Amino acid sequence: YAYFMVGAMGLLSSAGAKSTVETFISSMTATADVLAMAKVEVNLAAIPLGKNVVVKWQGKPVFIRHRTPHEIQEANSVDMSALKDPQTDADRVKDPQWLIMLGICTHL
Amino acid sequence: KSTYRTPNFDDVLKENNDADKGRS
Amino acid sequence: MAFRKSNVYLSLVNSYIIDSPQPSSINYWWNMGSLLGLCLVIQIVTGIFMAMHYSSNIELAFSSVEHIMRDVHNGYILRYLHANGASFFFMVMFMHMAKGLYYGSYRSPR
Amino acid sequence: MAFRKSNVYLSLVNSYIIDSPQPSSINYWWNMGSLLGLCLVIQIVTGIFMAMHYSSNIELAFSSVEHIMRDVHNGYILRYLHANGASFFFMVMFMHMAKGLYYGSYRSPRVTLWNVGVIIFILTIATAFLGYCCVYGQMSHWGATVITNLFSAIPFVGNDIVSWLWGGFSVSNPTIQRFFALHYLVPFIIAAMVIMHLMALHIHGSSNPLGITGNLDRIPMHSYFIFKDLVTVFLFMLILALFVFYSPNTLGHPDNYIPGNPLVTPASIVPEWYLLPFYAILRSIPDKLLGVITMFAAILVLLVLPFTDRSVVRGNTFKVLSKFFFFIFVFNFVLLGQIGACHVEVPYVLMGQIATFIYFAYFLIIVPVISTIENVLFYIGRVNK
Amino acid sequence: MTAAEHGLHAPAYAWSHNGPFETFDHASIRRGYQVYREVCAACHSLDRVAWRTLVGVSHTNEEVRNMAEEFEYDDEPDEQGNPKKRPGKLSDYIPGPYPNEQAARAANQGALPPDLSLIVKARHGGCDYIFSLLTGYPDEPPAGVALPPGSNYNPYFPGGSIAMARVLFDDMVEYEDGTPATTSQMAKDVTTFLNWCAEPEHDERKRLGLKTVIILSSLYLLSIWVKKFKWAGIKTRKFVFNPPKPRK
Amino acid sequence: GPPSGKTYMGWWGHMGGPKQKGITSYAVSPYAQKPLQGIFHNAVFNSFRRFKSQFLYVLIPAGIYWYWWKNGNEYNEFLYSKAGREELERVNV
Amino acid sequence: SFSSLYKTFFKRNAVFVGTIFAGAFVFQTVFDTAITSWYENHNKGKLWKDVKARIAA
Amino acid sequence: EVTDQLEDLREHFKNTEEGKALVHHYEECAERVKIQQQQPGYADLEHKEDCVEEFFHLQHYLDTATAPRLFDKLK
Ligand code: HEM
Ligand code: HEM
Ligand code: HEM
Ligand SMILES: COc1c(O)c(C)c(C/C=C(/C)CC/C=C(\C)CC/C=C(\C)CC/C=C(\C)CC/C=C(\C)CCC=C(C)C)c(O)c1OC
Ligand code: FES
Repeated sequence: YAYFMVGAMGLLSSAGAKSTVETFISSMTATADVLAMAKVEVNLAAIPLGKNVVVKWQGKPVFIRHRTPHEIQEANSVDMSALKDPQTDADRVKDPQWLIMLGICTHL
Repeated sequence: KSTYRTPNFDDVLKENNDADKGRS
Repeated sequence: MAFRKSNVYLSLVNSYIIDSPQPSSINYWWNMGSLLGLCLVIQIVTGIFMAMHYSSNIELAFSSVEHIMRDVHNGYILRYLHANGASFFFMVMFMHMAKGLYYGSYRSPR
Repeated sequence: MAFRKSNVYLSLVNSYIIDSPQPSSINYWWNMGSLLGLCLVIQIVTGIFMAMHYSSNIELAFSSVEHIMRDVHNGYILRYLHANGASFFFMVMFMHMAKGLYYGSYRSPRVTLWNVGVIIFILTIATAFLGYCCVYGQMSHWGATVITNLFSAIPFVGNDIVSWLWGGFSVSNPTIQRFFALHYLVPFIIAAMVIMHLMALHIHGSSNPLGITGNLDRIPMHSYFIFKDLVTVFLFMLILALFVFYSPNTLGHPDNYIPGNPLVTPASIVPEWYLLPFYAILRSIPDKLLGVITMFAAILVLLVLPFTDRSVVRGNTFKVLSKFFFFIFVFNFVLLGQIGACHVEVPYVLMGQIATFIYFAYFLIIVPVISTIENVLFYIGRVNK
Repeated sequence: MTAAEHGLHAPAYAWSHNGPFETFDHASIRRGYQVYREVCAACHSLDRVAWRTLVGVSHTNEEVRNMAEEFEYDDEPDEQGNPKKRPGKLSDYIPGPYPNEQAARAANQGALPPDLSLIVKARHGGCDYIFSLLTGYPDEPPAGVALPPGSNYNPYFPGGSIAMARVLFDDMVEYEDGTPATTSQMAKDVTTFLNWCAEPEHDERKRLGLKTVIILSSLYLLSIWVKKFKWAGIKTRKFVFNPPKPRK
Repeated sequence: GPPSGKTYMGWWGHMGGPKQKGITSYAVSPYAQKPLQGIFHNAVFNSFRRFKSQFLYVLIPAGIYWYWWKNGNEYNEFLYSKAGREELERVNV
Repeated sequence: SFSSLYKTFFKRNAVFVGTIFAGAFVFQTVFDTAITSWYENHNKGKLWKDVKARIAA
Repeated sequence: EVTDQLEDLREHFKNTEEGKALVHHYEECAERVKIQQQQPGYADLEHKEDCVEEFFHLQHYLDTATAPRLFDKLK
C-alpha cells in the first residue's frame, strides 16, 4: 500500500513534469504569423537569356534561369554514372527552356 | 661550513650606506 | 568513505540539501521560505523564456507584450505566470519577514 | 583569532586570494590564466554597458550597432573593446589550453578540473557564435543559417529540431531575438562554471612547471603573485589599447559592416580567426554527417587525453621527442587554421586531409607510443644489467 | 582560385592619415563633401550620418542650416491629418535620391548601389581600393575578354566587371580654387571623405590612444620595477643542506 | 564541519609534504639590496643561453611547415597560370 | 635631510594618500593639456582651428 | 592645363627597361590572341585564351612603381 501511494505520486508528478516541460519548450516554437506561407509570381517576358533571376520566397532565394537549348543539350547529355544522386533532367523541368529551381544549398 | 656562516651576499647587498633612505 | 562526501561538487549539495541537521520542532514557515526560493527560480526560468520573445524599444514594447499574450503558441500562460508569480513572491517575502520578526530570528546570532 | 579568517564572507576570500600556497617555481602562464579571468570580467562589464543601449529587433539591430558606434558619448570604445577583447580572450584561452597540454596538468589528480575546463571551452565557443549572430551583419546571417542547419544531419527526424531551434522557416524576428537573449544569458552560466572551475582547482593546488611534487615549499598568495598578475594584466591593457585605437579592424574581418541581405553572398565567407581550426577539419572530410560528428569528436578526442598519456614522468620538460612532437602539433594546429582560411582547390584537399590525420593521430596514437619509448629509454639509460 | 576572380592586391599607398599620430586632413573634407555632392548626386546613398556632426569637424555652422533648407522630410501630421513637409534641421540624415530600394535596380541598369556611409570599412584594404577602383580603370578593356553590353571593366574588382559609369573626368567640379580638373584630386578627396564618414571620431580616438599608450607604458615600467623589488625577498635566498646525524 | 575526501595538500603546518631536517633557508629582505641586480648582464647572457638551448625545437617544425606552405602556394600559382587547359583538367578530377 | 621628508610624508598613510590623490589630480590636468597641445601643433593646417581662419576673408 | 599626375607617372615608368619588356610581352600576347579570334570556329571552341595575366602583371608593376611617389605630387 505504501509503495502504491508513492508510485501514484510519482506518476502524477511525471505527467505534470512532462506537461510543464512541453509547455516551456513549445513556447519557443514557431508562432502563428511566421507560418504565413508566402506565394510569389515572376514575370518571364523580360528575363534575359544568359542571366539568373532570383526572387525571395518562403524565406529562401529561388533562381530562375532561362537555359539555352545548348545548355539543354549539355544537361541531357550528362552521363548518369557520374551523378551522386540520380535525377533525370526531364523530371526536374516542366518548360524545357526554363529552370525554376530552388537555390539554397541542400548541402548545409 | 656551520649554519651560522651566512653565505656571501656581497654581490647583491646594497653598498655600505645602510637603507635609511631606500625606504623613501 | 561514502561517495556522497568525497566529490566536492556533490559534497556541497550534501552539506546544504542531502544532510543538514534541521531542528526537530520546525513549523511550516521554514518550508514557506524554501517555497519562496523555488518561486524565485521558476520566476527566473519563465523570465528567460519570456525575454527570448520580447522586443526592447518604446514604440515596440507594448506590441511585444500583446504579441506574447495573444499570438504565440502557449504564451499567455507565461506572461500571467511571470506576473502572478512575482505577486506571490512578494506575498511570501512579506510572510518570511513577518515570521522573522515574530519568532526572534533577527536576534544576535544571525 | 584574525578577523580575516573568521567572518565567512571573508574567510572564503582569504583561502582563494589572500592565502593560497601556490608553488614556488611559477612562470607567467598561470599569471596568464589570471589575465584570462580579468578579460572575462571586463567583457561582462562592457557587455552590460553595451546591452544598456542595444535594441533587439531584426530591422533595428544593425542600426543599434551604428548608434552605439557614434551617437553615444564615448561609445565606440565600448564596442571595439568588446569585440577585440573577445578575440584576445579566445587567443589567451587557446594559449591556456596549449600550456595545459604541454606541462601535463591533465594528469590524473586533476581530471575533473580538466573536464570542467573543456566544458567552459565548448560553452565559450557557443557564446562567441551566438554574439556573432547577434550582430547580424552580412556573413553572420549565413553563418547562423549553416550552423543551425548543422543539426539536420541527425538521423530520421532532423528537420523538426532545426526548424524549432531556427524559429520558423526563415531567419526572422524570433531567430535573432532568441539568439540575443541566449547570448545575454549564457556568460552568467559561464561564471557559474568557472566558480566550479576554481572550486575543483583548489582541492590540489596547481602543478609545478617541473612536473614534480610541489608540497615541499610554497609561498603565500598575496603580496607575491598579485603583482605577477598585475604586470601581465598591464601588458594586456596596453596591447588591447594598441589594437583598439591605432589598429582596430585587423583581428576581425571587414565584412560584418554590411546590412543583412539574404539574396547575395560574397564568394569569400569565413569565420573569425579563432574558429578556423575546426572549420578546416569540417570542410576537410567529404561528408555532411561525418563532419558534423567529427567536430564534436575533435572536442571528445581532446577529452580522451588523460589515461592515455602513459609516461610515468609528468610533463614535457624532460622529453626531447615528446616536446618536439608537441611543437609539430601546435604548428599543425596553426597550419590547419590557415589552410581553412584559404580557398579549397586542387593542392589543398589533400593538404587538409593529411593535416586532420596528423592532428587526430597526435591525440590518439602519437602520445602513447612516444611516451612508452621515452619511459623505456629512461629506464635503460641508467641501468647496468 | 585564379587572380582574375581574386582581384589585384591593393598597392600600399603612403597615405596622409595612415600614421600613428597623424589626423584626418579635414582641410580636404571641406572639398570632399563638395565633390561628393556634385558628382555622386543621384547614384549612391550615404544615408547614415546626421548633419549635426559635420559642424565642428568640416564646416562652421550656418552653412549646414542653409543646406538643410533645401530638403524636405515629411513633418508630423497637421490638424486636418494631411501630411506636410518641412525644411530640414540639425537632426536629419542625408537623403539618398532613390526612395527605398526599387528605383535603385530600376535606374542603375544593374544591382543595388551600396550605402557609402560605411563602404570603406567593409572591403579588404579599406582605406585604399576605392581610390584604386576609381582611378584604376583602363581606357580600353584587356584584349580577349567578353563582357555584357552596357557594362564596364575594372581589373581591381573581383571578377573584373562593375556597373560603374566612369564619371571621374576632369574640368567638372572646380571646387573653389585651382586644384580640381585632375582626376586624382577628386578621387583622393572622396576617399578621405568616406574614410572619415565611416568613423567621424578619428581625432579624439587617436588622442585618447596616445594618452592611454603613454600612461600604460609608464605603469608597465613601474610594475616591472616593483615586481623586481618585492620578489627579490625570495629570489636571493640560499640553502645549505647540513645532513642530520644518522640516529633512529 | 562535514569531513571531506582525502587531499594531497594540507594547509600551513599540516602541509603534507615529506618531513625534513637540516635544511636551512635565508633571506636578505627587499629593502637591503638593489632591486635591479644584473639587469643587463644576466639579461643578455641568460637570454642567449636559453635561446641557444631550445633553438632547434622551434626551428625544425617551423621550417617543415614553411616548406609545405611554400610548395603548396607555388603549385597553386602554377595551376592557374596559363595551365588551365592542359594541367588543371588532368588533376582536378 | 631625507629623514624630514620621510617623517613628514611617508611615516603617515593619511597624508601619503592625500598627496597621491592631489598629485593625481594635478598630473591628470597638466598631462591632458600637454598631450593635447603636442597633438595639436604637430599638425599645422590639419586641424579645423586654422582652416576656419583661412576660409574667412 | 595640368595633366593627371598618376597618368603621367604611368607614362613615365612605362618607358623603362622592365616596363618596355612587359609592355612588349603584353602586346605579343594581344596579337597572338587577335590572330586566334580571327580564325573561324571560335564560337564553339568551348575554350578561349585571354591576356588578363599579362595585363595584371603590367598593372602590378606600374602600381608598385608609382605608389610611393604619388601623394607628394598631389596638391
Ligand atoms: C573563464 C575560464 C577560465 C578561468 C577563469 C580559469 C581560471 C584558472 C585559474 C585561476 C587557474 C589557476 C592558475 C592560473 O591562473 O592559470 C587555472 C588553472 C588551470 N586551468 Fe583554468 N580557467 C579557465 C578555463 C580553463 C579551461 C577552459 C581549461 C581546460 C580545458 C582550464 C584548465 C586549467 C588547468 C589545467 C589549470 C592548471 C593549473 C596547474 O596545473 O598549475 N582552464 N585556471
Ligand atoms: C566572454 C564572453 C563574451 C564574448 C566572448 C562575447 C563576444 C562577442 C562578440 C564577438 C560580439 C560580436 C561584436 C562584433 O562583431 O563587434 C559580441 C557582440 C555583443 N555582445 Fe558579446 N560577448 C560576450 C559576453 C557578452 C555579455 C555578457 C554581454 C551582455 C551583458 C554581451 C553583449 C553583447 C552585445 C550587446 C553585442 C552586440 C553586437 C555588436 O554591437 O556588435 N556579450 N559579443
Ligand atoms: C566617385 C565616387 C564613388 C565612390 C567612392 C563609389 C564607391 C563604390 C563602392 C565602394 C562600390 C562597391 C565596390 C565593391 O563592391 O567592392 C560601389 C559600387 C557601385 N557604385 Fe559606386 N561609387 C562612386 C560613384 C558612383 C556613381 C557615380 C555611380 C552611378 C553612376 C555609382 C554606382 C555604383 C553601382 C551601380 C555600384 C554597384 C554595381 C556593380 O557592382 O557593378 N557609383 N561604389
Ligand atoms: C531546499 O531548500 C532550499 C532551497 O529551496 C533553495 C532554493 C536553496 C538554494 C539553492 C540554490 C541552488 C539556489 C537556487 C537557484 C536560484 C534561485 C537561481 C539559479 C537557477 C537558475 C538560474 C536556473 C537555471 C536555468 C537557466 C539558467 C535557464 C535554463 C533554460 C535554458 C538554458 C534554455 C535553453 C534553450 C534551448 C533552446 C535549449 C537551498 O539552499 C535550500 O536548502 C535550504
Ligand atoms: S557544399 Fe554547400 S553547404 Fe557545404
